[PDB]
Amino acid sequence: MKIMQVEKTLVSTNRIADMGHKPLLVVWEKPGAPRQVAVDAIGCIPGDWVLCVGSSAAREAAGSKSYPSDLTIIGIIDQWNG
Amino acid sequence: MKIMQVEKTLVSTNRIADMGHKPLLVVWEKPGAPRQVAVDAIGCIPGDWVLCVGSSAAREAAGSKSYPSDLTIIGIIDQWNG
Amino acid sequence: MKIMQVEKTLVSTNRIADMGHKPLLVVWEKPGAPRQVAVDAIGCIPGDWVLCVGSSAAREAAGSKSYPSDLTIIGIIDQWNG
Amino acid sequence: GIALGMIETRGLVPAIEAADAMTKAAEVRLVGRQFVGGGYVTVLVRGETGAVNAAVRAGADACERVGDGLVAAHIIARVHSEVENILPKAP
Amino acid sequence: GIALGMIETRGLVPAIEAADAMTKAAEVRLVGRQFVGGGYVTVLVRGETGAVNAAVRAGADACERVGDGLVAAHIIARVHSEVENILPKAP
Amino acid sequence: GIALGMIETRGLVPAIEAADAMTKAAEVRLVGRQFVGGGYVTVLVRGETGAVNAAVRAGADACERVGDGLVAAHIIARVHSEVENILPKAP
Amino acid sequence: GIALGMIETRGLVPAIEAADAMTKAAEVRLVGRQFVGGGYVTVLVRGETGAVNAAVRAGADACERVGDGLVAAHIIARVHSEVENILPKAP
Amino acid sequence: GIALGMIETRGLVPAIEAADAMTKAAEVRLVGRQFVGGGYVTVLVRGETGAVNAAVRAGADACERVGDGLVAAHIIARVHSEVENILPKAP
Amino acid sequence: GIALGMIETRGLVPAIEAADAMTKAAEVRLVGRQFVGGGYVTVLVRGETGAVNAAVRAGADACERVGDGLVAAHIIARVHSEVENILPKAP
Amino acid sequence: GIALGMIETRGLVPAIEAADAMTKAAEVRLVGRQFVGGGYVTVLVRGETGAVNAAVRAGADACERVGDGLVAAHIIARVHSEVENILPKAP
Amino acid sequence: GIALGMIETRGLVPAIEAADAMTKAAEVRLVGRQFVGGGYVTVLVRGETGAVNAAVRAGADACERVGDGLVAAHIIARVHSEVENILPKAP
Amino acid sequence: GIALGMIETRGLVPAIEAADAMTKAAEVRLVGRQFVGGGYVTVLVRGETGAVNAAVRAGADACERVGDGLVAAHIIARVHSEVENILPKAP
Repeated sequence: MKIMQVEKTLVSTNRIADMGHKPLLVVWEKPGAPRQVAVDAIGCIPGDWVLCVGSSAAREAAGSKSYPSDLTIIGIIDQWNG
Repeated sequence: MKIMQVEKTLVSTNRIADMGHKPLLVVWEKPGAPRQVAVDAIGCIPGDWVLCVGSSAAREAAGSKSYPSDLTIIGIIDQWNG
Repeated sequence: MKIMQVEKTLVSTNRIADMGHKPLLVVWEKPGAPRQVAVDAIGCIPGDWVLCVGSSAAREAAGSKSYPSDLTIIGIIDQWNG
Repeated sequence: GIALGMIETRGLVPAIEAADAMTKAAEVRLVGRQFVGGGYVTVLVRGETGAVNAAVRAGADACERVGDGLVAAHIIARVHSEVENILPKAP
Repeated sequence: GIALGMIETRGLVPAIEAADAMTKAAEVRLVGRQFVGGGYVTVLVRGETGAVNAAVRAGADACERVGDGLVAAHIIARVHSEVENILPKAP
Repeated sequence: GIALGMIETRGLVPAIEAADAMTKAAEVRLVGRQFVGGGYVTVLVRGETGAVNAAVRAGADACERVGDGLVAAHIIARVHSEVENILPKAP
Repeated sequence: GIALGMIETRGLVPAIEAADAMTKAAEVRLVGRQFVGGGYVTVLVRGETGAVNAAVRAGADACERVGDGLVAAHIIARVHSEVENILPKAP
Repeated sequence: GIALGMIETRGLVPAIEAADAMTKAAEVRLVGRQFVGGGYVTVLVRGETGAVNAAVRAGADACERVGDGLVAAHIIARVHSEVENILPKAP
Repeated sequence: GIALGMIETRGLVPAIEAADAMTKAAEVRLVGRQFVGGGYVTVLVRGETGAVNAAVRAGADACERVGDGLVAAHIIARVHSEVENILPKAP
Repeated sequence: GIALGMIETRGLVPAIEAADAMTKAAEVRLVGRQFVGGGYVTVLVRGETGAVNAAVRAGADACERVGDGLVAAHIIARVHSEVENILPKAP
Repeated sequence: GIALGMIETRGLVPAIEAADAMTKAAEVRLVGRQFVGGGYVTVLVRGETGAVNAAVRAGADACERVGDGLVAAHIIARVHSEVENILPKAP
Repeated sequence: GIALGMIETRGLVPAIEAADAMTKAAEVRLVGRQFVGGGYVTVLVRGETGAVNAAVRAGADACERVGDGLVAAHIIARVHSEVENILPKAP
């Protein structure tokens, strides 16, 4: 798992129907890092420091084992200060 | 697998319920490397040099095949000197 | 797969019981590269140039499909000269 | 911190294992171990609420299959002073 | 406050949690905890009869499914002095 | 303390008793009670996440067999400001 | 030598015989024996991990059919200092 | 002599009978009796190996049907010094 | 009076009543009472063999249906000195 | 190191395979191969305890299905000098 | 020390491990190891009768489930000189 | 040529015929033949890996139905020096 902070939301109207209704979020490690997109499995707001899992485990963490995901947000760190 | 040393513990109160009760640990390769988070499958303290597996194998190594993990600590190196 | 040469052995007395009795080996691409750890599935000595597989396939190549591995050594290159 | 966590096991090997797991999981401080009698051992730790929740969970699962097992785990967030005057202050 | 209430459980986690429940629920004073031996822990409180009734009810209902449960819970309205000379004045 | 916890029951006796349980169990601040209508009463508390978790656990377990029971108990770690402008700042 | 090994049995004859087996089998140092109560006796040793593994294996296999048997045998590679302040430094 | 022999019984009447039988059977010296806890009593004697073998056999059969019986008998010919530092030197 | 008699029961009411029966029935001298632990109480008397036989018979028959009964009753005609230095000279 | 490890196989192809695997797995030194008689070959290595444990495990599994197989594997951490005077010092 | 003890096993791993067990268990002296042929290995020790009894008991019980087991274990109290001129004086 | 090949049979006719087949089939060098005992004969060859693979395949298939057959045939790519100090440099 890796420690990343979110920046904003991302909306794409035409999507694979398998992705369900779950939201998507834009994350970096730090301002200036290459942005990535994660599946919001809990619910978090910009500026938060979150824990992201990326593997074949992300699919089971976000929905069912057949979800088309490779990065999911699991928790929010109670205090990080990074 | 990779040789990493731990730095401290990490607590997040709201987590996926699938993650169980297992602890989490902050690890780097070396002071100044990008910190990562691992699932403590044995029990280790700061300053230790440990062996970390990250794959689809981390899930089976930490719990069951459905655990939401992508980095697990397996053993502690008896002497490394690195 | 990737071509790496071995450096030495590594011993850790407290391990997950799932890892069985297989040895572990320290490998680099070249002197000065970040050292990694591999499961010795054939048997090789320091200075050898070997072929390493890392994926979900490493588990099946070292034992059974439930082995906790992410880097296995398959063969020894007959002549590499690199 | 002023929050309490307790695990009670039957035996001393599971109690030591649970205490070690508590101290390794989170940022808690160990203040008491005692033999209740008849084979029971109780371990108590103090700290912040979020730390103590995680510490007690990890301790409860590190000693579940060691020895004769565990008997009880429990967390208290706010402690009355009347109860505080029967608690140990050091191990 | 010269009325007495007692709870007896097996283990010390249910006893701490029951004492906490008593002190929070009613205005009663905690005067003693002890180990009878063999795994028995006893907690005693002092107060008015109306406070002690509420405290013992809350404490008895707050330790049933923690650990191995409780053994007894009893209320005495007024006690003799001969018996008073075997009760703890402070823990 | 900017984490939120809600319990919703049917009737007002379970709601008062659940609010009392929350405030005694954890260090959380009571900010609102209201009648949704049709017999629904909702109680909200504010605090740190570790305090709110403990408060909601205690409150949810302290209203199950009183009256008609409870309907829901939910914890929110961090809230949006747009939603914050429909929450009561004081009861 | 900062690794821990513990064996816990019921009775004192198996505890003496297991401690003897440990010390003869590996290079470990005996630091403590105690009575938990109710018939439980615990023996602890300190050493390197490779020595402690061998000592605990020999000791656990040398008390199975003597007396009432053994209850637990556990090995810890590295311990925390907070836990270290509850272990005996000498018997 | 530097050889050790132990009998563990449940109760004290069989333990006294076994100690008496030991001292009457051979040329051994009695160094320790102790209550393990929960009804266990252990008796230890020191001497030469041939004396201690006979003493432990006679003691084991003199207390087999007294009281609640015996739990364990054991003989050690060579004792490690680490183990010697946890043994009694006088009764 | 250098012959020994012992009765061991579970509980202290049968032990007091058996000691009383012994001393009334025969001319034997009470030298010790103790708690082995786990609920065992042992009573010892000293006297001539003819007195000790009668005392132990009366005491064993006078505690069978009081409380939980007795565990053992034993008579020794002559004891060794190595055993004598672990018996109480007075209670 | 002064720790000993042995694997005994029936045949010489499994013995050579096991010796090679031993030397490849850990940091051990090969001191003896010998034909017991009737088809048995024994291989012995010396080193530190942690190295020797791993070496013997890897050797035991590298020759399990070669030839007619293996007969026994064994590890000793501390060797008596009386035994050392019957061991080979070189291959 | 002119009493003899012999253990005979099949294979050399059980023979080394039995000799090690003998020497640690009792004060006996190793005088010989040999290969009878066909897979038989024999170990002999010398000592007093009380030491040899203990050594042979421990050695026989410490080689049962290693390798292919043992074949025989025998104790001789005193030997004839005619036989003594066929035993090894040192290995 | 520092790769190793071994074939082990029972009897010497299959061993001579397998060695002949090996040397005819591939460019490998015969370095040793020996009697393990009990009827086992072992033949070893040295060469490049590509030559040793072919030699061992041919030799293993050219001794199956002669005599009592073969027991093992094994190929080792690279050997350790510690093992190399137990192999014959010439027959």
